[PDB]
Amino acid sequence: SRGLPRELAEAVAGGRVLVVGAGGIGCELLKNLVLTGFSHIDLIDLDTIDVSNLNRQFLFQKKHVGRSKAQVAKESVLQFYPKANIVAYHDSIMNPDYNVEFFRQFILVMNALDNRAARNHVNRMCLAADVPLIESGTAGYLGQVTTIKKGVTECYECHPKPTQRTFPGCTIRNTPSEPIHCIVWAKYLFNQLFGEEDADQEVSPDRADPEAASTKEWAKSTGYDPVKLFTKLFKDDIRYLLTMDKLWRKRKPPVPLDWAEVQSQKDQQVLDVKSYARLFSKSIETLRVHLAEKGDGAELIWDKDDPSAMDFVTSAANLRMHIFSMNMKSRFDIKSMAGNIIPAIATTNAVIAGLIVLEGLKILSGKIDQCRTIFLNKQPNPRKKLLVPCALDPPNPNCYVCASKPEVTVRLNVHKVTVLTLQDKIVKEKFAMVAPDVQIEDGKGTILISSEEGETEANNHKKLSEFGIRNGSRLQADDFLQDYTLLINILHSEDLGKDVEFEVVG
Amino acid sequence: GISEEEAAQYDRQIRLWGLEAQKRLRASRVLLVGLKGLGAEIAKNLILAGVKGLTMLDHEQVTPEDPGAQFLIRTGSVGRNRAEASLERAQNLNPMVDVKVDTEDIEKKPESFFTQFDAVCLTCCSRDVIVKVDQICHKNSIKFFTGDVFGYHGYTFANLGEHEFVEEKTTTMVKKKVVFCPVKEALEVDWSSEKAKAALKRTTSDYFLLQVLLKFRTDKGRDPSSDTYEEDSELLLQIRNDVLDSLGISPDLLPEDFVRYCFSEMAPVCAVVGGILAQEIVKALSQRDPPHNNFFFFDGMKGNGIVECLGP
Ligand SMILES: [Zn+2]
Repeated sequence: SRGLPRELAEAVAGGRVLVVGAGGIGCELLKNLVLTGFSHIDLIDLDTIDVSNLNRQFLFQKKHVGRSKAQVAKESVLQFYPKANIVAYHDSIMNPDYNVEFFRQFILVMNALDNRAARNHVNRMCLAADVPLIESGTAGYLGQVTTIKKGVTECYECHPKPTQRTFPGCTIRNTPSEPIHCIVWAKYLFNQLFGEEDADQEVSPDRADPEAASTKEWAKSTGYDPVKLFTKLFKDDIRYLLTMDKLWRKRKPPVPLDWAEVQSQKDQQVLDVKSYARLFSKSIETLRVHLAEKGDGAELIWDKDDPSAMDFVTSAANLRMHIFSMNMKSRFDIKSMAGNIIPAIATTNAVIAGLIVLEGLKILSGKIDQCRTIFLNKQPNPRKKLLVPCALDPPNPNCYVCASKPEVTVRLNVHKVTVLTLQDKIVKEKFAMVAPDVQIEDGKGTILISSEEGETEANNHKKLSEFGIRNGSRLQADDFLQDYTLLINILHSEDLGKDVEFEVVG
Repeated sequence: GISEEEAAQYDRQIRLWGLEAQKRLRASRVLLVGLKGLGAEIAKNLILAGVKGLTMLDHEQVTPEDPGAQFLIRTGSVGRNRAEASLERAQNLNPMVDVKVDTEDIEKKPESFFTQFDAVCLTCCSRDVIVKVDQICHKNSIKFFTGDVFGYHGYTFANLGEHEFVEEKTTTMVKKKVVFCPVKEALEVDWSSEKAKAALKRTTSDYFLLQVLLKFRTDKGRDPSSDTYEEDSELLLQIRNDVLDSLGISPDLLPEDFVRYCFSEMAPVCAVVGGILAQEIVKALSQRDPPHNNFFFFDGMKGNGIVECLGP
């Protein structure tokens, strides 16, 4: 604290720093920051404390289960060092109130989130503000730390991070071969009944399958009765799968179930078929109480930690798993696949957080030349290095974010894709823009999407071909919140597949 | 047979090292001396790990030279015992771990005191204390660990004797053998051979830095401080000459500017070393992953975490 080079210790005690997220690395980072000398710290996180979090996030206890991770963290740190100017934000970093002017307050920004969408945003905010970003991530025994500064190093999106698997609807509900396909179907099933009605998440058998030739309105008209929804979802929808004989020539598709047939005949233990049908009935009744408190058609956001929500997905995925002759898996085994649970321990977070402040001290010393990317392995490599350091790479000249004039090329069907698909699934989802502004390169500035509310809602249903968009049409996408401008080249293609709406050349 | 309150708490780590290795960890008690900068880090992620009990031992009293260097000590605890002032905070990290506190110094403990501990971790001890305790632990098949922090540098040592663990690759389950050596043999290496000279070039300089600092803690009852830097470096600049030649090694093998990056307890260096050292304690009590044999040297400046084996 006091024992540091005097110019370095002055920059720490006066400089302002930002922590994005109070998760695993978040708690260890606040500690190492305060015990080093950092007194001006801003912490922002939206999640709340869960009983599963207090094994590695020591700033929280069983007393604080339910409260926000940001408010409790500010209270817990003011105990061992009350003279700490810490500002706690119980908000999302994606909120437009945290503009480039807000990010430019800090001399250092450090990431502590797990999802790429928010990390892509914080990456683009720290570039626009030209404030160094220390990106960090943990996974079991492994962890990584790197430094991002505009014009010096490559940004978070200079290289494509590994994307998860996405299975098409024709494979999810018509030919589910892996146990994961039943879990996605159960997560689909929970969304149709007690969640927001999604289009691509249909659980009913698909009739337009290439290998071939409302559910919620019925769910709400049935009264959410467990006995009735069982027979319709597990036998009738399977019998309409038997209507289509073309798929079943290759593999076996038995067998439909029956509530009166199977019910009469430590989460790590795989139960029988008679038990999962009972938890399916129990889940509907418990989720009907969680839905009765809500009003005006309010939905229920699925949570992996929610017992009633977990009991439904586990029982529904296992019953369908037994339906399609697949060997059923356990509840403890499926909770890791349902909610994408990343196993994390306190030691891995502590080691990574210590490396963050060490890299931060080199940034505040002007020693950005000495900054390194550090890998925490599980066993020593042939160089006997458990912590492997390496130099930072220069910015990628072909990145679509931090380059001079980024310019992507999208291949899609112009007469099929709507403008709403362009806004949500293309510009905001794939390209991770928060509040986008898209116009057509044609001299007049044909406005497709506007940042302000509903200025372009009359265009969402319209197809892209209704605006003269053709093969080679150039769209200028702007996210002034991120101070980011992207040019989208349009290529017209009709040979993509009925489950593929677009694709990027790369 | 764990309760339901322990299943939801340790849920994220049971999915990492299994349930059986967690039950082996639940029935373990660890002895930790040197409740300070590094000791507080080790004690934290050990009580969170889920051991049965942790005994924090430290004879030195709270000196007003670590105002925020330790987070287990609330403000204004000068004059109180360092282990007692760290009890209430460490106990709240996990109510299912009875955190015991000892006041008598580690030197005046009989051999029968250590028998109740499945593992012992030393911190801020002189060489003679580290050798004394490791010899006692190796006599009674007790797992021995030690480590310290100096500026941007740090080290961890482990001695488990004949330690059999269980790794797996493919799912599977494989047993292996790893034999450690007492710390006295790892600190005094015969650096005169065709193998010894050839293996010396591949050895990190933090090991000889550890020798110079242990010799400093031996000659004077404290590590070098920032206030005495004015000529604590000159003593360090002469211990490096009067020790490296005693082992028959070139003097400038350890760089000369080392007296500027190993002079205090830096909280980031405590979390890194404390996280690695405590993880070696967890995988040892559970007898699961292969532990590091037998040193681990950290360099916070270059970002190096080198695992050395300098026993034989
Ligand atoms: Zn880039």
